[PDB]
Amino acid sequence: KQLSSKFGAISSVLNDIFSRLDPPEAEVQIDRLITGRLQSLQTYVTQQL
Amino acid sequence: QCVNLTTRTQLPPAYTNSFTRGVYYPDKVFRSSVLHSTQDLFLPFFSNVTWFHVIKRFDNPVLPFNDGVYFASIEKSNIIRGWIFGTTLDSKTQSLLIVNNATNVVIKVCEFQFCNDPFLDMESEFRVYSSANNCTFEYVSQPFLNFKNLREFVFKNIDGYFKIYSKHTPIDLPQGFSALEPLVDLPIGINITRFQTLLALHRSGWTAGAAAYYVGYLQPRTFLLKYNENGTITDAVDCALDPLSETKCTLKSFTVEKGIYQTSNFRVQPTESIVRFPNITNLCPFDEVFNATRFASVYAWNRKRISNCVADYSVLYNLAPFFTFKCYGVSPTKLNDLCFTNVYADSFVIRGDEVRQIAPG
Amino acid sequence: LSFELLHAPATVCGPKKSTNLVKNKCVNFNFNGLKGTGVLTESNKKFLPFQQFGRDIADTTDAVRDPQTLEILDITPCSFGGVSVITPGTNTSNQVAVLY
Amino acid sequence: LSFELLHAPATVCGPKKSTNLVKNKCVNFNFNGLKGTGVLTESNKKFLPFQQFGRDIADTTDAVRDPQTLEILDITPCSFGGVSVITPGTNTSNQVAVLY
Ligand SMILES: *[C@@H]1O[C@H](CO)[C@@H](O)[C@H](O)[C@H]1NC(C)=O
Ligand SMILES: *[C@@H]1O[C@H](CO)[C@@H](O)[C@H](O)[C@H]1NC(C)=O
Ligand SMILES: *[C@@H]1O[C@H](CO)[C@@H](O)[C@H](O)[C@H]1NC(C)=O
Ligand SMILES: *[C@@H]1O[C@H](CO)[C@@H](O)[C@H](O)[C@H]1NC(C)=O
Ligand SMILES: *[C@@H]1O[C@H](CO)[C@@H](O)[C@H](O)[C@H]1NC(C)=O
Ligand SMILES: *[C@@H]1O[C@H](CO)[C@@H](O)[C@H](O)[C@H]1NC(C)=O
Ligand SMILES: *[C@@H]1O[C@H](CO)[C@@H](O)[C@H](O)[C@H]1NC(C)=O
Repeated sequence: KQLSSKFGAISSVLNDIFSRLDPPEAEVQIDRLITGRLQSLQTYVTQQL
Repeated sequence: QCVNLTTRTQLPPAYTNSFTRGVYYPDKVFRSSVLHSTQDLFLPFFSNVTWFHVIKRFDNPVLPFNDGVYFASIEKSNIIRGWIFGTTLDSKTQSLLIVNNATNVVIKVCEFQFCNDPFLDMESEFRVYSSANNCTFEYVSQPFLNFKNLREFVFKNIDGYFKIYSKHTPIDLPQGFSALEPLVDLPIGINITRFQTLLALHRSGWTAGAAAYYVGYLQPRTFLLKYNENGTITDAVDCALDPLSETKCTLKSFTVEKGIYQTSNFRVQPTESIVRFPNITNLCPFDEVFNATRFASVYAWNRKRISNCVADYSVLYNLAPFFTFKCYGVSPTKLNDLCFTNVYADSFVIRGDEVRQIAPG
Repeated sequence: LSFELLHAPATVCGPKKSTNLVKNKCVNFNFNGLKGTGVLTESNKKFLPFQQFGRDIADTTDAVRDPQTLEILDITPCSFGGVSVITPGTNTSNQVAVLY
Repeated sequence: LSFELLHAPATVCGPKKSTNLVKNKCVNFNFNGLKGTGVLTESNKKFLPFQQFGRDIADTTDAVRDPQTLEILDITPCSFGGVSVITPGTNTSNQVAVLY
């Protein structure tokens, strides 16, 4: 379910951000989404450990 | 002054292997007893390369390359003299020329006029070009130089930098490892999309000695390189050649222990598009809000809902007949690729002092 | 220009191909402005006429409705996985095995 | 006099190299753009002519050659580290000891 989290971005779909935003802001939104997913996966890894 | 060649004999090019060739220093970093993996244009191992033989066989081919040509040749009596680099090999564009007579090398890039069959010919004849019109570059360096010698050369063009990697060793390609150290860096900063090989003829019509050279293709991939305690490169590992070297690259070690290891994942690459939406019977009348006979004011604009049609955004993004086009919440580059239900076009006239106000918040 | 983008069945697309369905080919596509990569197979789902696209638990598109054809065209039910390498030590030998 | 800004690789630049060097001291040197702090120490290793600056396991500039002088200098950081204080309870006394 964390894949559907917007994480403060315009949309929760990667291809939507890639096709629906200019690259200077598209890279910002992609970086925000991947760091949110990295934080979520770090939390999952800590819980699993 | 150029002389055409008629006695050429037709023969298709041959192919040989690239077992342990094409390795070079990616940068100028000194390391001591560590294994480092880096991304750079590197020749894959066990890749097929083109072999040309000169004997009465004459091999002067023209092939388009962007960058990264690996030139290896077994050499005796200095048959190979010069090289040609450029885009169209004429006076309309700048072309890079390498020459080397019995004294020293000369590196020059110019809009030289190149004939169809340029070559070299005691050597005192120099017939490779006719005139120079638009150039000012000049560079002079020290001379670089049964089969007895093997010469390998790598030419690269990244970020306007012409990197030359050379290595001379005394001796098909022999089975061995030899790291090609860089020789000289040329800050040319032009484009090159063609090359031509120059050969030297012996006069005693004309006779040509036994020579052979190899042409290779450079590909972007990750190589795991080993730097010894004294800084020289000992071995190379391709991370995408075989699963053994894949495990070596993943574990960052040249020796893998016994057991099950995970390196990467298997994926199916896309090949074709099955986009499934039949096109709409009419086109979008974008000229209604652009070529209207009259416009509305900023406080009370005119909204025309444009929907159920096929749009063309090349006149807005690709072409610029208008003063300023800008998109905040949508990509201006991929405007035609998207699919929306309806668009509300607000047409109004604003003075140049307040046109910056049309933005979110 | 204000875009009601990916909130309703879209009708404004410049280039299109309208390719028919194909099996066992997990490749890219673009359905009404939504991009994906997968096979386009059949299903036994009985979709109501007003329904256009379905969604799974992860809010990922798994169904669509194609105008002028009225078919399923399932969204990305294609195979994927990882590859594992099994080999002994380098001192003994160098043979490797590929496992999916 | 006319110039061109952002059109080709640049070679014409003014002199910003501080006109002097440091031996046996850790300073914030600027070697052609990179900024680092360390003591310039003579290195017994042999450096190939094309090499300019080396990197350690930390991917930091631990070795460099001078842009003009052919001599090679190693970058070693000067004295740095944590410091701890050993003291008894405040009710007993107030004498303290410093330890690095
Ligand atoms: C030789 O090169 C050709 C393409 O030029 C390629 O199709 C062929 O597989 C290569 N041979 C080997 C043994 O890889
Ligand atoms: C070799 O070429 C250079 C290029 O300018 C020239 O100056 C030199 O005289 C040449 N040497 C001989 C022996 O012709
Ligand atoms: C002619 O040469 C000058 C100076 O080298 C250069 O700026 C100009 O672009 C050249 N013209 C053409 C058509 O190449
Ligand atoms: C590559 O060469 C072509 C040949 O005319 C030229 O038009 C193009 O500008 C070059 N690319 C770059 C990045 O200069
Ligand atoms: C739409 O597709 C039809 C063919 O089905 C074609 O004739 C027409 O020119 C295309 N353009 C429109 C009307 O969008
Ligand atoms: C209005 O201007 C556009 C762009 O120049 C042109 O294509 C069109 O034919 C003109 N007339 C109308 C009625 O749209
Ligand atoms: C490595 O270099 C040192 C001097 O820098 C030399 O004494 C030593 O012999 C070299 N190693 C080998 C294996 O030759």
